[PDB]
Amino acid sequence: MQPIALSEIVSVVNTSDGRLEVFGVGTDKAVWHNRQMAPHTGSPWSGWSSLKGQVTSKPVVYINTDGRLEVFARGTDNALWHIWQTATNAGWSNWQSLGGVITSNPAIYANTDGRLEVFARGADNALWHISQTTAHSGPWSSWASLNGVITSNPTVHINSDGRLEVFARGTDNALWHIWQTAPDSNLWSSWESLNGIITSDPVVIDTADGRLEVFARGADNALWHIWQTISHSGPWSGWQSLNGVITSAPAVAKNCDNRLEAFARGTDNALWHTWQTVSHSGPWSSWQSLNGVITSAPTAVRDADGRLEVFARGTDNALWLTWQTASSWSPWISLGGVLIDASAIK
Amino acid sequence: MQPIALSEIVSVVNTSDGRLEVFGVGTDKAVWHNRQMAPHTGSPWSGWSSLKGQVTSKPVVYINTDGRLEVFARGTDNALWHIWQTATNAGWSNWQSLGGVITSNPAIYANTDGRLEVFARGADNALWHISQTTAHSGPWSSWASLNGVITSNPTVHINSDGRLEVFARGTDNALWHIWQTAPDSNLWSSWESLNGIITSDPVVIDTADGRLEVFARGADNALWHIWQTISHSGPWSGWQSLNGVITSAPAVAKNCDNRLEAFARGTDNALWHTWQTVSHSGPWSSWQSLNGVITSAPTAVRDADGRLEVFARGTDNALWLTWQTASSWSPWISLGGVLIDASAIK
Ligand SMILES: OC[C@H]1O[C@@H](O)[C@H](O)[C@@H](O)[C@H]1O
Ligand SMILES: OC[C@H]1O[C@@H](O)[C@H](O)[C@@H](O)[C@H]1O
Ligand SMILES: OC[C@H]1O[C@@H](O)[C@H](O)[C@@H](O)[C@H]1O
Ligand SMILES: OC[C@H]1O[C@@H](O)[C@H](O)[C@@H](O)[C@H]1O
Ligand SMILES: OC[C@H]1O[C@@H](O)[C@H](O)[C@@H](O)[C@H]1O
Ligand SMILES: OC[C@H]1O[C@@H](O)[C@H](O)[C@@H](O)[C@H]1O
Ligand SMILES: [Cl-]
Ligand SMILES: [Cl-]
Ligand SMILES: [Cl-]
Ligand SMILES: [Cl-]
Ligand SMILES: [Cl-]
Ligand SMILES: [Cl-]
Ligand SMILES: [Cl-]
Ligand SMILES: [Cl-]
Ligand SMILES: [Mg+2]
Ligand SMILES: [Mg+2]
Repeated sequence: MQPIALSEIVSVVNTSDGRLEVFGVGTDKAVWHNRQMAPHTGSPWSGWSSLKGQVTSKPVVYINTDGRLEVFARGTDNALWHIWQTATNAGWSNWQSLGGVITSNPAIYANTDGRLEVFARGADNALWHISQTTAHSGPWSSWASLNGVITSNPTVHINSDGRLEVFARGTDNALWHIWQTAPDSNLWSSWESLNGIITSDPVVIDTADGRLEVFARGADNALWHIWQTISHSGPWSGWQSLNGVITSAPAVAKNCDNRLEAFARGTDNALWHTWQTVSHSGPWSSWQSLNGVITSAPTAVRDADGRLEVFARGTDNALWLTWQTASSWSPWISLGGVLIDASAIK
Repeated sequence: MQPIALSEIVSVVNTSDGRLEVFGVGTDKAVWHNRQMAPHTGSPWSGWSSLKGQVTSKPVVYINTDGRLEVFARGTDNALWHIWQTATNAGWSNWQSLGGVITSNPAIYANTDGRLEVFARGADNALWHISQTTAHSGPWSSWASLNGVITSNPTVHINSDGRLEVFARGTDNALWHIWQTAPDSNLWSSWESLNGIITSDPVVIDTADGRLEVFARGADNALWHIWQTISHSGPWSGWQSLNGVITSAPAVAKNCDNRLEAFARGTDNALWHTWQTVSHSGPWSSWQSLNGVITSAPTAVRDADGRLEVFARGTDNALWLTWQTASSWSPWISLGGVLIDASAIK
């Protein structure tokens, strides 16, 4: 490679053959990726290679329901572009334009019928969407708006009953959401407020008991969360603080026992974390340090051995990596590269 | 409730809200079920209640891609019948016939497009299939044959690239298989032999690195296995023994770190098990005893806390249950009921 709260520097996925693979942007605006040779914690890595392209957003990988990876990014023309594996353990297509004019990172999820649907902000700050017309396949539909006025990147997650739901910060800095009223459809609710005051993009997970749960940095730079009180349904809970003082977006992942764990940069620029204790319904630990000096939010993912691995940019712009060991966490190691923050909303 | 190697006595699922739920048959041939109140190991259970019906196969539950449970069973007329939740956290439809004449338990899997496809043996011992025409929905297609001559219940599993693949014992007692050549299609291979000599139904998993792997009791009543050597592809490995002397079908589940674990009844009628050590690519432990006196194969499943829970019938015909603890395994507890072995092939 050539020499809102702060964003994640990469998009990551645990692939259909149990390998972690990360996607980032270099100084000349190409998308690069790096992947484990082997499905295990501490595997050697491929090194960075270029998928080319010229991007003005975070590149966002999603796995099709046939296992083919696909990467979505905004182009220098502000259209949505994508590139995909032509077969599950094979090479990549060329970049192709899906048109439109977008003003955020793209957010992607599979409908229950295997059709990817992509969400992105438009020039008037409304939310727009486009989708595959058949399972993991073009042609794509035409773009349409779900309205709203949003001031963060959008985040999408499917409910435990198959209904897509999108979250985003509003002009007032509250968290807003909107949802399919039926799976696989274009029947959507009105936008509704979940109040609060957020200063990062929202991070969304579906818990082990089927409740959507949203994490976000608050006005006070603590980590807050809120959730559906019953499976795939409102009413929502109150906003609740998980404390901390954080200087980047939060990342959240599930341990293999479904204990949630949140990661974020601290006031000392180290990686900090907090996790549920004992089980997925337990209380949260105090924030604790994983050291390092990082220049992006962290990106967390669970690997094929069931361990959380966390990636973050260093002061040198290389991507570094630390992972859970039986005892503790490993010392940071460098994967090299020279990565830039290409987020469409900063 | 009213007062090949041996089969499993129940079908089990970890539901979309993290609850285990089991389905069995009573003396009067109705399908009954029992489920955890709460998404945790050692949760209280509902007790047994009847979904009615009159069945002559194991009832087999599958979770639609919108989270609705659906149960498939052969009727006393030898047709395939089914019943489904009308909404993800709600009640059940009535039993409805999908017609045909079948001579095995049904085997079910979701295509990459969300369409359930059901496989079952016919009156000439060929394999037949029928499917939903749209994602998690009727109407259903008409029945069609994939030929072959089979002498065990069939087992289906999707490859890590979205291709369905069906396994079954042949007239010669070898393991045979057949596969989609493309996802979501009716384009299937010829039947092909994987040789060996098997004396149970095949049990199939997809490993953490995307390889199908099949377990079966051998001629010598040891547990054998065989696998794809690369992700979603032949060539297959040699048959390899995991030893043991087993008096029921094997059940296999993944620990939350992806270590495979096999369970089966022993010569002393206790539950025995063997597991991969250290990680998902590790070697297998020696067989060890979990006690009990059981009158069916075990049924294994991983719960919402990431623990394996194992169910088996007792000498009294109640369903008993034991689960992993931090240290060890819990003492057997009774869930009651009076369950019969209704398997269409014994
Ligand atoms: O040509 C449009 C492309 O759309 C992608 O989303 C799909 O994964 C590709 O297979 C191709 O159809
Ligand atoms: O808060 C009310 C709404 O909550 C949403 O999260 C849910 O998807 C809707 O179906 C409705 O329940
Ligand atoms: O460093 C201490 C902590 O590390 C976390 O990742 C893990 O979830 C906790 O169980 C505890 O081990
Ligand atoms: O009426 C046919 C039924 O087929 C089931 O497989 C489906 O889950 C039901 O919703 C219903 O369509
Ligand atoms: O053994 C040869 C075959 O093995 C199957 O398991 C696989 O699904 C096929 O695509 C082909 O590779
Ligand atoms: O009883 C001893 C064994 O129990 C198994 O279920 C588990 O996979 C092993 O890790 C070991 O604990
Ligand atoms: Cl570059
Ligand atoms: Cl707009
Ligand atoms: Cl999630
Ligand atoms: Cl930068
Ligand atoms: Cl009964
Ligand atoms: Cl037939
Ligand atoms: Cl599996
Ligand atoms: Cl019986
Ligand atoms: Mg994977
Ligand atoms: Mg579940």
